[PDB]
Amino acid sequence: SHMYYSYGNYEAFARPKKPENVENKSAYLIGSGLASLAAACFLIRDGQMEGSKIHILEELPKAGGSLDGENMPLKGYVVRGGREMENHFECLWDLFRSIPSLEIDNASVLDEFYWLNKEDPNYSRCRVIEKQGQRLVTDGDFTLTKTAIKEILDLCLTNEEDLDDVKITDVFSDDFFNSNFWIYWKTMFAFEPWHSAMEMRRYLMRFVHHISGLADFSALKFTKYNQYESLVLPMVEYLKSHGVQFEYDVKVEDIKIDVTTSQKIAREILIDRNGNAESIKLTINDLVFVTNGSITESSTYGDNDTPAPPTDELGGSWTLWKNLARQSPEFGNPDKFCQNIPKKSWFVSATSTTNNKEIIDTIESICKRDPLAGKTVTGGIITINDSAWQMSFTINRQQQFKDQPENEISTWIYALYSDVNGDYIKKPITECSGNEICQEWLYHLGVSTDKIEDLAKHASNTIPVYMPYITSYFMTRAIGDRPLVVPHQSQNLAFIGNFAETERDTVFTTEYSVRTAMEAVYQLLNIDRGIPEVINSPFDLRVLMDAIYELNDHQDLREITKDSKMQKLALAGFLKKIKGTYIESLLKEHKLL
Amino acid sequence: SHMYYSYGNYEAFARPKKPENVENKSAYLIGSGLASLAAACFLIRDGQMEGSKIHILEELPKAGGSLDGENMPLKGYVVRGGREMENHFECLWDLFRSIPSLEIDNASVLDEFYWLNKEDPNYSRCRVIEKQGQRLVTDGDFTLTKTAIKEILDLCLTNEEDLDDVKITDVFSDDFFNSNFWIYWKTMFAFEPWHSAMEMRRYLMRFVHHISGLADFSALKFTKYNQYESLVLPMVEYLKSHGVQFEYDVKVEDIKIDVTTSQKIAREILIDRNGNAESIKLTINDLVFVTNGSITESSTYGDNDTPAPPTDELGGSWTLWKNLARQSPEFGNPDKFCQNIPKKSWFVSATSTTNNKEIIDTIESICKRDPLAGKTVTGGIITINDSAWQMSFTINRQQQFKDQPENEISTWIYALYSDVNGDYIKKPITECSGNEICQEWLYHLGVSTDKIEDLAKHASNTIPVYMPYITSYFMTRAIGDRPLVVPHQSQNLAFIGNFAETERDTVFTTEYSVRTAMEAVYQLLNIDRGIPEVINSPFDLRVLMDAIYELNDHQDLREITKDSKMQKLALAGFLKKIKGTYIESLLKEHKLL
Ligand SMILES: Cc1cc2nc3c(=O)[nH]c(=O)nc-3n(C[C@H](O)[C@H](O)[C@H](O)COP(=O)(O)OP(=O)(O)OC[C@H]3O[C@@H](n4cnc5c(N)ncnc54)[C@H](O)[C@@H]3O)c2cc1C
Ligand SMILES: Cc1cc2nc3c(=O)[nH]c(=O)nc-3n(C[C@H](O)[C@H](O)[C@H](O)COP(=O)(O)OP(=O)(O)OC[C@H]3O[C@@H](n4cnc5c(N)ncnc54)[C@H](O)[C@@H]3O)c2cc1C
Repeated sequence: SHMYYSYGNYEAFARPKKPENVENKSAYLIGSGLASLAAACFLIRDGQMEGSKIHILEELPKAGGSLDGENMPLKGYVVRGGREMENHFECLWDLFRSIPSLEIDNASVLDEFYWLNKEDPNYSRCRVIEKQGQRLVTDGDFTLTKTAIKEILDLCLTNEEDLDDVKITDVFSDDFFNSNFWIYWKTMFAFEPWHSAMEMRRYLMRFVHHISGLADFSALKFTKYNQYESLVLPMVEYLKSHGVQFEYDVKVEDIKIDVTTSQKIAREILIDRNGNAESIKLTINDLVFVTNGSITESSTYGDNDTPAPPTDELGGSWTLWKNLARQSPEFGNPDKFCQNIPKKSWFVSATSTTNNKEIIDTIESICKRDPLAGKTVTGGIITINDSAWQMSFTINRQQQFKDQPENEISTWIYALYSDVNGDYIKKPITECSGNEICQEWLYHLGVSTDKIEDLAKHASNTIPVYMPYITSYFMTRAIGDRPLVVPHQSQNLAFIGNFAETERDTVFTTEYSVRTAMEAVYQLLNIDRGIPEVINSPFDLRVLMDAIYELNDHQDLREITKDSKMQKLALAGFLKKIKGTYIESLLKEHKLL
Repeated sequence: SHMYYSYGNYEAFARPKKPENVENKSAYLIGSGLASLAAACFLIRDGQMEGSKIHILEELPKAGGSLDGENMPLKGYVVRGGREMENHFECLWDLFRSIPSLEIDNASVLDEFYWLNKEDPNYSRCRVIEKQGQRLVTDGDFTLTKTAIKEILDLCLTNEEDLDDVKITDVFSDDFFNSNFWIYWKTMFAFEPWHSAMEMRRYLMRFVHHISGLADFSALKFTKYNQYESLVLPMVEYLKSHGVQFEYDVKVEDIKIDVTTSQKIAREILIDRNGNAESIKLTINDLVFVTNGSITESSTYGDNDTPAPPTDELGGSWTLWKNLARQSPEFGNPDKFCQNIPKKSWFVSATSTTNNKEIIDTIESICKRDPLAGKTVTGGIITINDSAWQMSFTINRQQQFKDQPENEISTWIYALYSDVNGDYIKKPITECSGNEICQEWLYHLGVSTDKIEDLAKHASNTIPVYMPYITSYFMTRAIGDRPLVVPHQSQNLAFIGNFAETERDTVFTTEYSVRTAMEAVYQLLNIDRGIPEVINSPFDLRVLMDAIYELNDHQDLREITKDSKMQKLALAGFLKKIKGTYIESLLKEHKLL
């Protein structure tokens, strides 16, 4: 193609030559989420494109998209969701080592993040609770049977090309869905049983190097504040310092694209700049980066006394992608992702803010840390295993908002099941006000029922959010439902974000938006530098040995095959062949012998 | 330990916090070769130690050590040797992305190197010649038998701990030593048959990712000029710009070190600053970095009419290490490396400089490129397979010296066998003047015998070098013959360079001197940043598949087991199990099916 994949320090530390003819080129980016902001950064840093020639078109009043986090007027503090990150976000760390921190002088976002997560390393002291505040007895074990582990491996051993439209329930049976592994997995990643087995396979291979840090979240890393303040604003400042044009309340309705037998060229961007319909006409030297689709599109907000009103509106993002899909099948199949979403699916998240000491003290007694100490609190989500909603909640380092009073915590809450009565509040989450969500949560923390209503109604402000498309990334798909980052024969059109198509990597991650942004800029501008591949961990023998050990809850190879002689016989035969060799040493080194 | 290994961009791009109490610390570095210069750079950049507190002590009049390259007065142009490098010199590229280029403004040594090797990618058009100038018929094939390949794998499958004092001839039989593979291997890496099987195993695993670029040198990368001008001088300028003290003609005779039951502390450096004997007394906050041993120590130089005089002098480097070994067995076993070196071993290298058109035209006719064009010429060494000396020669990009006339080439020549009469000059190389080495070389290029003596004597200036210890890295060794980079309980003493002990990596490489330098600085100062591991290629399934394909001269798995039914039966059984799975896809992707 117009790019190549690499790994290692040589390509990481190298600077690309200024790409050819970039002086006569411009860039239009549809949306101002993380993908578009990352594409613009690469355009500045590695494309050496003029800032004033880069135009970011956003339909909302501000930037960031799904990376939001704000004190919403007449409502309260809101996080549409948190962001778990990890060391092997290979592209995203390439980007943010070049973004100046807004807190620490002469340091980058990576530096401040790197130091913070060493000062205050993330881990969970309590991962799963049940029976109104009691820690799950087996918390920390995966409780996978040998049958469940085999299905996990059969899935990874399945070609991606054979998982078209296959569901997670099509490839796993009873034992797996009964495991603690599935509890940790489905909740930390927001998988539903009807979601894409293809994506879940991508996930099993993508984070295999962190399976030992799965139950305790010790592989997770977190920014200092919410992702708007810690990621979006550093990017915007950097971009603004280079003269990049930001255009808000501009809704891209369509892009007219010539798809001939030899070329795809974007010709005109049909926009609605606040009520009025206008156009931007393009040449071949005007590059268009489309964030196609969005999980946060058409979001509604409730308040402490009002449910967030459910909706099925196709907003601008999904109507744009549909209008583009009308012009070539190579531009993807939006309806696979925005249509026929089950009403059981996750729709609602809520931010519960309180300074009340009974609430805060109850959270301390479950998570074993002071929620107001300024460090890790829950270390990630706590899952209420036996909750009807399949609800989970987390308290990040407090306060997640620079402007927030230092005696308040904000708790983020979400529910995997949206069409089921709660256990204390006898309604589905979609039917619930802020305070009713809070009440159902407080009940599962063991708060005395005598106090739940008053603590929720009067000692807390809880803002709910209804997101019709929050599960849209994971909908069952076929190869081809997502456009290439640079479709075949495209001259000036790229698709970026978590609905574009690239190899191996996992969607529902910020890394995917930076990778697609990076690959699009590199291909359209023919930048002469490698793109870091998705980390090679599933091909690494040492990581595969570790995974066998971890998946079998820390049993060596003799314990594993202990009670099946057909496999035990082969082990003895295997050990005869490898005794006194380097394979026996590696296996011992990774606790398999 | 006081360090950890990592890989990936997160650790690569991160900056370490200023280490604790570094303000009250100093550094003494014994030698000014690449290791010491690299240790000082890391001390400046990542240790944030004051430059004026860093003291580099060198016995020679200038810096660089084995990285030399100069117009030696009354002699001629000399390169003690070239430097093949590769992309996965993980530590060295970490270092040199921080070293400013002396040619390109606002660019680093890595940048200029990275760009140059893309502008002018290295490859050989002619790797092995014989019969006075004819290309080897099988050049490009490895001509390994299945028996030779099995021995290669049995070696890698042997624990390092079981190769103590084992020779290369102890683990390989006839077929291997008859292969083209061994021709390429022994000459590009300067292995002798009596050298350490342990190191050769380390080499097989270390560069397994480049086995496809072995015969044509397409994996090699080269600096613009000789390594003194392109590597040493950029470092010195950087170091000097930070106030580092350089001390020349200072010979370190001994370091007094307290080795107690609980600590090793260096107390005093006994020096000879030009004739006079002096001392430097140390506290625990004075760090000492010892480059122990040297392959270039005690080098003698001839000229066009005089042999370089053979020697067996222990110079300052080997006497220093012996004096240190007298103080603890934990400081290594110098005699394994500087004593009992076979007289057949490589001792002599020579730089032949000429502007003569018959010589230059003859080289063009073998290497197929214009030697004076300013780009790649031989792409690496050309090996004269049927030469009694087992001689090889290379012409790098010309001119290798910024000051050299643009109508001259310099050819670097070396011989693996030092005690055998040449085929045209009937003497061992050690007995030969500059011009006699040149004459023997010219004969193997097909130069008409009528012209050889005059072209060598009068149309060329050839400077020979006698290096008693040039093969010293590869001498058979046991675990323990080399000190840890930071010996157990050392407080202020580290050993650096290619005679120190670290995991997996290969000596006779510049990467090893930067890695040992990096690890020593990081351990003694407790720098809070990862050290990049030796590249994980021998654990990568995809690289192991490629190696099977390449080692079997590009045969798939059916061709390989074609004529052994005991293995063919197992293949059929293997293929039954994996058909329609992702393993079958990977194998096809890597040409094994
Ligand atoms: C609740 C939640 C939790 C998450 N947790 C994690 C996590 O733990 N770890 C992780 O790695 N990732 C997480 N993510 C994912 C990450 O936040 C998203 O993947 C990422 O922000 C996607 O960014 P994007 O730029 O690709 O698109 P989006 O974030 O969806 O942004 C699209 C933007 O474009 C604008 N736009 C859309 N259509 C149009 C149009 N037609 N015209 C003009 N403008 C338009 C929108 O206004 C929006 O600003 C989470 C996301 C959510 C919602
Ligand atoms: C001919 C040749 C070809 C090579 N080719 C390659 C190649 O292709 N690729 C590759 O990666 N590497 C190659 N190398 C290796 C690389 O050049 C060396 O590994 C590297 O330079 C070692 O540096 P060092 O600092 O570890 O020690 P040295 O280079 O040996 O330097 C030691 C220095 O310390 C000084 N010193 C020694 N003892 C004392 C003392 N007692 N007191 C004071 N000062 C002292 C010496 O004067 C010298 O300057 C080659 C080396 C040679 C000789």
